[PDB]
Amino acid sequence: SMPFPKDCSQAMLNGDTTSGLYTIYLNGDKAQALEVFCDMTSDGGGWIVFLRRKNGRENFYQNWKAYAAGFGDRREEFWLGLDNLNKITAQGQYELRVDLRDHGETAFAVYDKFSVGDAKTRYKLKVEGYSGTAGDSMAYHNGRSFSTFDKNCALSYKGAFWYRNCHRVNLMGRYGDNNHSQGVNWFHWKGHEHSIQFAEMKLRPSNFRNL
Ligand SMILES: CN1CCN(c2ccc(C#N)cc2)CC1
Repeated sequence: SMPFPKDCSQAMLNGDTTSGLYTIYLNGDKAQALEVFCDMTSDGGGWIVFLRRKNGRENFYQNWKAYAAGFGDRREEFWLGLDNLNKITAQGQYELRVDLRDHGETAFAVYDKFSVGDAKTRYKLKVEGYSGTAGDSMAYHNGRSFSTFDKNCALSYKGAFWYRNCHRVNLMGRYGDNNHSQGVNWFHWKGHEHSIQFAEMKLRPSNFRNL
């Protein structure tokens, strides 16, 4: 086992094969402990989950400080935090996976390169290298800064995202809201008038597939 695993891929190779809560350590530093939810089953496991939508119990219409810090219940609906995502994605080359499920139908998207810049970049999104079945709805968002109502698409759609003008992905939108562009949308799968029941966004090293 590694003493201070820096992501859920290092925590998994530590033999731990059950999805659930694990401690990771940013940059392998014992003074930068972070509790994460690890999806250890989807496409080989080792994924830090950073967004989960599943039931509408948690409020995603939150401010900049909340999106920077994270909020919610790791075991249920939550957001890991943009500062966490910046620090994790700075550790190496990470890949993004999005898992979607709605009335029994599933789809996914993988982006071979995924990074989130630091606060001085307003947490700029990089997503490149699409594969999957959900349709490439993040391409529209590539290179965009993060937006909350207090730093306007976030206001207009009562969500938060790497908005442009405004979105093809709105996974921090209003739960069960099928009104145009208001809900948990992935446009190139289910359009703007269908709020998706279940969504996860997760990350792991891109080289995990052959390490
Ligand atoms: C006021 N606090 C409430 C709980 N918060 C978090 C942070 C990250 C995750 C994850 N993963 C879940 C909850 C941090 C801020």
